[PDB]
Amino acid sequence: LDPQIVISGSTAAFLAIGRFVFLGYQRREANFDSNSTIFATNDPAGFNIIDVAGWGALGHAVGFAVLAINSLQG
Amino acid sequence: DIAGLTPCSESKAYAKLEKKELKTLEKRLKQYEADSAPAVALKATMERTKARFANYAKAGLLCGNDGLPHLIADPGLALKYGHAGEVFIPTFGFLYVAGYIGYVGRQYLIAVKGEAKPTDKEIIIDVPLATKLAWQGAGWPLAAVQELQRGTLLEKEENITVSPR
Amino acid sequence: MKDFTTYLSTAPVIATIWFTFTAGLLIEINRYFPDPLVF
Amino acid sequence: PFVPPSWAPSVFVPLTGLVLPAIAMATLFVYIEKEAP
Amino acid sequence: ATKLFPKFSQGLAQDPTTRRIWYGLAMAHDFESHDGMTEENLYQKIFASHFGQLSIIFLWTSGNLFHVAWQGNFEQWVTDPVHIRPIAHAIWDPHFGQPAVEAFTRGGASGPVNISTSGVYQWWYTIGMRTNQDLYVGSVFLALVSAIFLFAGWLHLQPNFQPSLSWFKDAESRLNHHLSGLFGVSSLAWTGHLVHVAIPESRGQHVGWDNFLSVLPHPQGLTPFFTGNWAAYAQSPDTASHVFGTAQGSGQAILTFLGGFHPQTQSLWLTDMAHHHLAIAVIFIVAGHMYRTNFGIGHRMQAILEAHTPPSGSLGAGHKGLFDTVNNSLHFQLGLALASVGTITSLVAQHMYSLPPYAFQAIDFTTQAALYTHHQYIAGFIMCGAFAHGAIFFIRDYDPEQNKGNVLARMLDHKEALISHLSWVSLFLGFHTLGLYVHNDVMQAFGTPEKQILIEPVFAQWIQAAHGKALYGFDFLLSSKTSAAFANGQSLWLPGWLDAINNNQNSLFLTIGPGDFLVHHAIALGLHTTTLILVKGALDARGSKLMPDKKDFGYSFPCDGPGRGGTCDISAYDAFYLAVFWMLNTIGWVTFYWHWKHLTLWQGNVAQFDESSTYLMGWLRDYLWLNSSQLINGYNPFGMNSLSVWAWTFLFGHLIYATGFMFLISWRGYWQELIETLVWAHEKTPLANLVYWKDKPVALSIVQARLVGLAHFSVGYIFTYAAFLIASTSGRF
Amino acid sequence: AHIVKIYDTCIGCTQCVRACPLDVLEMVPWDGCKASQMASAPRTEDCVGCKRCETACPTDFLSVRVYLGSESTRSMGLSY
Amino acid sequence: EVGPKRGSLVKILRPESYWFNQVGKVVSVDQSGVRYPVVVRFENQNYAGVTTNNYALDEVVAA
Amino acid sequence: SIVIFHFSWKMQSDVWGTVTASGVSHITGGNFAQSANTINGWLRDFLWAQSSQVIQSYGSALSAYGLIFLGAHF
Ligand code: CLA
Ligand code: CLA
Ligand code: CLA
Ligand code: CLA
Ligand code: CLA
Ligand code: CLA
Ligand code: CLA
Ligand code: CLA
Ligand SMILES: CC1=C(/C=C/C(C)=C/C=C\C(C)=C\C=C\C=C(C)\C=C\C=C(C)\C=C\C2=C(C)CCCC2(C)C)C(C)(C)CCC1
Ligand code: SF4
Ligand SMILES: [Ca+2]
Repeated sequence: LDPQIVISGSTAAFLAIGRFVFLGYQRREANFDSNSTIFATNDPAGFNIIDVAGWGALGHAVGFAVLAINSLQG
Repeated sequence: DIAGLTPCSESKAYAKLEKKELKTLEKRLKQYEADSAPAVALKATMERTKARFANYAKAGLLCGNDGLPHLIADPGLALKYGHAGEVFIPTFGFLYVAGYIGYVGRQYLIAVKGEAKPTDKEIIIDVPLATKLAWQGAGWPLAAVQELQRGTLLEKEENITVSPR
Repeated sequence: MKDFTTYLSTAPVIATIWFTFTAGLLIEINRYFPDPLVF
Repeated sequence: PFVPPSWAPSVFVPLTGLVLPAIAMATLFVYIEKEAP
Repeated sequence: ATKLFPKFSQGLAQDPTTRRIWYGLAMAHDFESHDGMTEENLYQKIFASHFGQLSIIFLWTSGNLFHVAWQGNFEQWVTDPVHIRPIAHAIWDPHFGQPAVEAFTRGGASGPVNISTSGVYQWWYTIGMRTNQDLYVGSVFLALVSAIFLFAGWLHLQPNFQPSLSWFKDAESRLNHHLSGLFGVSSLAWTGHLVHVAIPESRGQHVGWDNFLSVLPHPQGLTPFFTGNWAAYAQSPDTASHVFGTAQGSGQAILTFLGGFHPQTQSLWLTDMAHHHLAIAVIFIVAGHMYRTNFGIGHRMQAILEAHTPPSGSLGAGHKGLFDTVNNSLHFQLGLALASVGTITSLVAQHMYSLPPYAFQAIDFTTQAALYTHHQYIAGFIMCGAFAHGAIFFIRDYDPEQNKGNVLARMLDHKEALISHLSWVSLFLGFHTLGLYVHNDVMQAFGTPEKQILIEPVFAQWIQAAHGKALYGFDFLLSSKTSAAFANGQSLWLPGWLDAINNNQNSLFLTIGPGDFLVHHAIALGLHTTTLILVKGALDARGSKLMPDKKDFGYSFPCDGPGRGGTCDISAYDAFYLAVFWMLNTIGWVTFYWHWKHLTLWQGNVAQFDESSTYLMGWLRDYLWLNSSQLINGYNPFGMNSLSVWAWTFLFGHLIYATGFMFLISWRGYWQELIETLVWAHEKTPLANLVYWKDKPVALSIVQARLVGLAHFSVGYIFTYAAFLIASTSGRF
Repeated sequence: AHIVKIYDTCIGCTQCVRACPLDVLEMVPWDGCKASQMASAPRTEDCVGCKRCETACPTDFLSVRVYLGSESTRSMGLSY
Repeated sequence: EVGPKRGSLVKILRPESYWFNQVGKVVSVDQSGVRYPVVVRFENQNYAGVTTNNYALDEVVAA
Repeated sequence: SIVIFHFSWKMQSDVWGTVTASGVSHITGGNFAQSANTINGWLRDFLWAQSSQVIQSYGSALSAYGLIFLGAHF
């Protein structure tokens, strides 16, 4: 199994479901969840660097899990 | 069979234990005469031992590696392998007698509670009322279930004293 | 006799008679049914 | 190395058992009975 | 007049009696009760105390390492860890005569030394220590770390370094950093040590600070990790003929899940432990990103708590307001922490004896007995502390107006039902366990052992059969070969696990019978009764029908006087006091059971335990009387041996216990009158009245008496059992 | 010194004052009970904390309460 | 005339009282402006051996 | 209790015993003049050694004593 294809696909897929699917739900839950730093971005949907890092972390973890499971040959 | 145990009717340690008990009893019996009271008492004890071992092996009890019987407490195993007489039937028997005594005492307390001096009826037992309730307590599960369905078995929250929290 | 029956109806006398009856019943049961371990 | 000498227990055990407890006991006892101004 | 000590209480300082010293010593850590105490200062004092405790722990660890490297025989014990006894430290006692010097001279030493029972030798040998130089370096490093912690504790109290009150209440940040950093990064670092040092050292390759930067832990060198082919790391593991410490039969794998135990050391595989630490490190690191701190994403514990109320109204207001009543109450947090710590400690004791993690630890019987007993007693004390702090929370930090209708208020709403049901469970367990034991005792006394009641523990045996044990014959789950649960682990970990659980020579799920069933019921009785006393004392701490205003008297006070029939031991402190005895009794039963079962297993006769554990006479004669013959023979008119110290400790603990009985039975008044007579005698004696006291002599207070008696009781109990356990296990093996 | 407090439920029965063995309590005029008297504690510096007054109080709950405070020579009842 | 009738049965609502949520017979109601004019006598005594107490107008509910 | 313990040990050690040919043998062998000066001697030779009869009495005519020996500890 190609690691580059799996990692790239997993990261891009979870970033896509985070930007176009679960963005509104996450924003609505974060608002009701209620010294800090405001991360302003030019994204029209407010997809800042923090959300990118979180979704990319989830995508990389899932991609590496898939690669490991396929590496075990089971 | 169950939990690696063998029936007492086919256990070697069980028979060896019975032979050990009969051997020590016979050894103690050899020091007396034949028509004396201690000899008759020892022979009676030996007969009791033989009957006890025969009855335990006849009941189908499960013995361990020590030659002693074991009880089956699981309702499924007891009702599936013929061991309901160990712990199931005596459990329901105790439940009947326990609820019997509890219901008789509860009925006596509730009956003497509405009288002028209940403390006198508590230290000095009213034998006629207690005897009547003792004889009437045979239908305790039926009366208790009927009391529970009517809502009269329990007392309300507002009528019970509690701490100031 | 009323006072004597009232004295016999007290808690210790009733407890003594009841426990004697229960103990006697259990002893006689084990006497006529030696070594009952199961049903 | 960090290895202590052979005579180290013969000097540290009597110290920790008689020198240090006596000084500590005397100092603490004097401190407890100190009267406030 | 007013003395300088104590400085935190002017009322105690004005006390002109001996009660001032005792009370000042017993209330020094009660920071909330000092003079002029605020919340910020309170938290700062606790922060400094935490640093001081950490420094003490690290210095103690460094001292152990230093003594093992100096007076121990670690360099010789690693070559023969089966026939060589470990050495704790040397003995320099001028009171020892010639027989004591030659009696304690053992273990290949040149003088009198103590044989260790702590098991640090096996642990250090398993993690990678081989020479005394390693222990010396570790001791120096830990001493310097302890010094840094002490300096940090002093530095954080000075101005420009004291944390603010809001900093101490940052629950989200603190919990995220502890889950990701203190738990995940620490576990990841331990995985790195196991893969880089422990695993290569166990295969005969010395890897240290001088050569770890040039030695590869795996022949592929980090390539399978980056390429996602992690399955290559489990290739070529240690074979069944591997010798610990050498390269004979050693594999090249670093992360496996073979399961079971090592065939020689009878301990867990190092590769499996490293893999375990890596997996839990990944889980803890991921869990460290759950709460919102400063980047928008995350959660708020208050929102999760307030959003957990059932619609049916079964829990009332649910968990509303729980965030404020916990974050603002230090006793609640301490009680939760102590409860979790005690449970984890018990978990550690059970998992370490059943699943030995250190090499050549199962063969050391004394180490197993001492470690299990030590952890179980510590866990019992910690649990009692958790419940005590819960009672302290109810009296000092509970606010009914803020906690209105939530689960916390509903606990006090139906506390009578809880105490009543706990009483019923304890009564049922006590009556039945005692009745079955007395019945079995009478049957054994009358010569009819077949008439005793022996209930087979079918539930626990069924669980064991589910785990893979085929001795009972249930043949299901991991016991049946045609089950999916069995066939799904045959390629990962089930072979080694089944081979280790089916072996009756280890402590992995031992065979149980009627004696185990009965002693387990006794354990349940002890747990339920201890819980009953603690729970009742915590719920009745704010008041009951006898004392409707107990919350206004504090957590600890003597009584309410002899009025209302008597109010002896009415405070929550007294409930904890009575619960300590039940905790000691419960741990005594569990440790007695553990020691007897393992003694009969190590002696090769488990039938002795199986046949004598059903009647109390067997426990008193075959366990307490049979195993103390060598202990009490340590010193006699015919001479003495190395076991005389344990005999002296045995009698020492008995004396301390009996001394505690004095403070427990006799009460203050008699002693105060006696003291008054002694005061008159000293005041009217010539050549001696010139030396007058600075503190007026008075009898110990009621609370102080209870604490002193409890302390003597616990110390004597602990020392007596520890001496008997170590002496019996060491003499027998 | 110990803290002695009198609550408004005092019926002015004067039993707590008679039971006090060190002359701490007394009776003052009042308008909240039929007896028109109320217990007072103006000499708490001599109270030892025997709680005899609490035993002698007949109200439910008690009207006089004793809270153990700072111990001194008079509070510990020492003759030396 | 204010308060419960003499000889009636009332429930105690005072939480710190020993007879909280218990029935007691009314003895006498004081006609002055005292805080606790109702006198309630109970068959069961408290821990101090007392069977009578004084309660306020709102501290007792008819039951 | 200490009085009766001293009486029992002294009588069983230096007074009571069988009569053999040219010599008198006591129950415990006269160990009171050598083992009663220590607490360990009292606990081992008088309490641990002499309690063997009451703990193994089960199955004989003295078994009741053993039962009471346990009951009294309760
Ligand atoms: C007090 C707690 C308690 C405990 C710890 C157990 C424990 C056990 N029971 Mg059980 N049981 C209990 C109360 C309890 N029982 C009560 C109060 C009743 C009366 C209703 C029953 C009636 C009962 C029956 C009829 C059976 C068991 C059985 C079992 C054993 C396996 C089934 C199981 O774990 O699921 C829990 C048990 C139940 C929820 C009861 C229903 C039975 C389930 C559905 C299992 C049946 C499937 C099959 C027969 C399992 C056998 C597989 C293989 C060995 C052939 C197990 C050791 C089974 C057994 O081993 O047969 C000998 C069995 O058939 N029990
Ligand atoms: C009318 C008699 C009666 C009844 C119906 C109950 C019922 C109950 N008791 Mg109780 N109890 C009783 C008498 C009674 N008790 C007496 C006399 C005592 C003093 C020894 C106690 C002491 C007691 C304690 C300490 C506890 C209970 C508890 C309980 C509850 C749990 C069940 C249980 O079996 O506990 C156990 C029952 C006992 C230990 C005592 C049983 C004594 C006998 C068998 C009862 C009848 C005796 C009486 C002389 C006969 C009436 C004579 C009359 C016909 C002339 C239950 C509702 C538990 C609880 O708090 O509730 C959850 C609990 O902890 N009881
Ligand atoms: C907490 C850890 C600890 C413990 C329990 C012990 C225990 C012991 N040590 Mg050891 N020691 C330790 C740490 C420790 N040491 C360290 C880290 C060093 C390296 C500096 C040494 C160096 C050392 C030597 C050279 C010797 C001992 C010896 C001994 C034994 C004699 C008694 C004694 O105290 O001697 C003295 C102990 C010391 C000099 C260490 C004290 C230095 C630390 C930094 C002070 C700690 C302060 C403390 C925490 C404050 C509270 C304590 C108290 C005031 C309440 C005794 C069994 C002697 C021996 O072998 O007997 C046969 C001996 O010769 N120790
Ligand atoms: C914890 C540390 C500790 C240490 C290091 C010692 C050391 C010693 N003890 Mg001691 N002891 C201790 C604790 C200690 N004890 C405790 C806690 C108790 C109470 C249970 C006792 C009760 C005790 C008794 C009853 C006796 C000893 C005796 C002795 C001496 C053994 C005699 C011998 O064979 O050598 C040879 C003896 C000598 C070479 C003579 C040395 C003279 C002294 C000891 C040194 C010089 C005095 C010094 C200048 C002053 C130091 C005080 C200082 C704190 C200011 C020895 C030097 C015996 C003794 O005193 O000898 C007569 C003895 O009778 N001890
Ligand atoms: C990643 C950053 C980080 C790290 C590493 C730490 C680390 C630590 N903090 Mg800290 N903290 C942080 C961030 C961090 N904090 C932040 C950002 C805040 C502000 C919001 C705080 C606020 C804070 C406070 C208020 C306190 C601490 C405290 C502590 C110490 C806890 C002491 C302890 O329990 O031992 C270490 C605990 C563990 C290693 C976890 C053990 C897990 C279980 C219990 C054991 C299982 C392991 C294994 C099986 C056992 C090994 C066996 C064998 C080897 C013996 C600890 C050293 C306390 C302190 O200051 O002490 C001085 C404390 O009071 N911190
Ligand atoms: C993380 C653990 C922890 C922490 C931080 C605390 C913290 C606190 N506890 Mg606590 N507690 C704990 C665990 C803990 N506890 C445990 C495990 C128990 C069960 C044993 C208790 C039971 C407990 C009670 C009952 C009470 C407290 C109280 C207190 C508070 C102040 C009292 C104090 O500590 O003064 C200083 C502590 C002492 C001076 C200890 C007393 C001396 C002991 C008995 C030493 C004896 C050992 C002996 C000498 C061993 C040597 C033997 C050898 C020579 C042979 C304080 C906030 C008190 C309180 O809240 O005030 C109202 C209170 O009453 N605790
Ligand atoms: C061997 C000593 C001993 C024994 C037997 C007990 C027993 C008991 N304790 Mg206790 N405890 C002890 C020591 C002991 N404690 C000590 C030293 C302390 C520290 C002060 C405590 C502190 C303590 C507290 C704080 C509490 C208990 C509680 C209990 C009860 C728990 C319920 C139970 O298990 O039901 C089983 C019942 C029994 C074991 C009673 C024995 C049955 C007898 C032998 C049968 C009667 C014999 C025969 C029929 C008649 C003979 C009498 C004759 C004169 C005619 C129980 C009766 C808890 C409680 O009250 O529960 C509600 C409670 O809260 N204990
Ligand atoms: C084994 C436990 C124990 C012990 C040691 C004591 C000890 C004592 N009791 Mg006591 N008592 C006990 C149990 C015990 N009792 C119990 C359970 C109760 C409840 C019923 C009582 C009730 C009681 C009463 C009512 C009275 C006493 C009195 C006394 C004192 C009598 C004076 C004496 O004997 O001279 C000598 C002292 C001893 C023998 C105690 C041991 C001293 C050791 C052996 C010396 C060791 C010294 C050592 C070197 C110290 C160094 C320390 C080192 C760490 C630095 C004495 C201290 C009486 C009293 O007040 O005094 C007249 C008194 O009237 N007791
Ligand atoms: C008083 C108080 C308190 C409390 C305390 C406590 C609460 C204690 C306790 C206790 C405890 C100490 C507990 C514990 C517990 C545990 C649990 C609850 C568990 C569990 C389990 C499970 C769930 C499991 C499962 C399983 C199995 C079965 C096996 C295999 C695996 C698995 C997972 C599957 C506080 C302080 C808070 C405050 C307030 C007051
Ligand atoms: S005893 Fe109570 S009610 Fe009577 S006068 Fe004193 S404080 Fe008031
Ligand atoms: Ca090395």
